[PDB]
Amino acid sequence: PQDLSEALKEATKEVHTQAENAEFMRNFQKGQVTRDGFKLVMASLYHIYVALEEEIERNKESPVFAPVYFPEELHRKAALEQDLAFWYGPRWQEVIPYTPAMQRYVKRLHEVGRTEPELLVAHAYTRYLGALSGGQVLKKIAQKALDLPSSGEGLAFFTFPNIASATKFKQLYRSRMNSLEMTPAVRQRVIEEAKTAFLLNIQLFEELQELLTH
Ligand code: HEM
Repeated sequence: PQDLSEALKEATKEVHTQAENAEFMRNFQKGQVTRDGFKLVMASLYHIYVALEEEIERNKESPVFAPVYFPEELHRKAALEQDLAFWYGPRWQEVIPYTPAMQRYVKRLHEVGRTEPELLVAHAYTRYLGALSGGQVLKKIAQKALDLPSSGEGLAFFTFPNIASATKFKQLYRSRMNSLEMTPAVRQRVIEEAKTAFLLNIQLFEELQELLTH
């Protein structure tokens, strides 16, 4: 399509469904998520967002990313740190897993941020817009399956405190993406990078499912 935002949505519709169809995610949607499974997901998110946000900070002034730089509204690292301390305890940093599939994703994020910054928007799009769109759905399913105590911690990741209206912000974020100027060749690679992001997620889901079925 014309607008990059619409192009991305349309181009990733298929892989998004593939993600929804992933065995690990099928069970999650069926409400069959376990505490051990959720912990692995949260650990994965921590590594992914740490890498993504390190690269965003590196390229925040670049014309290829500046337009979609919203640190206060979107940063998730601090929220995940809070959540992991709850899920894995005070020594979470020493015990959280960092698996090969998580590493593959992190490696690509750093590769992009350091050598193909123009493609970082694809990763920011897939992570942030995804979390902002289906985050509520996924969160509701989680808490109603995890039967968490009432300790007031563990799911901060699912709440963006600095965004008053998700609908308003999503429109703003899409507008900024559409403001980005890139050659057709680059735009093609951004679209492809977005699909790659989903694929990295899917391979991660396959790995986590394998680790949990022993
Ligand atoms: C358990 C599986 C998942 C569910 C149930 C889910 C659910 C949703 C929902 C309800 C939407 C809103 C669609 C709309 O705006 O009308 C959405 C959008 C989106 N999701 Fe997911 N999602 C899942 C997994 C993922 C994954 C793995 C990623 C990231 C790799 C992701 C990335 C996105 C993106 C980028 C959008 C934004 C679409 C747009 O451009 O408007 N989702 N998701």
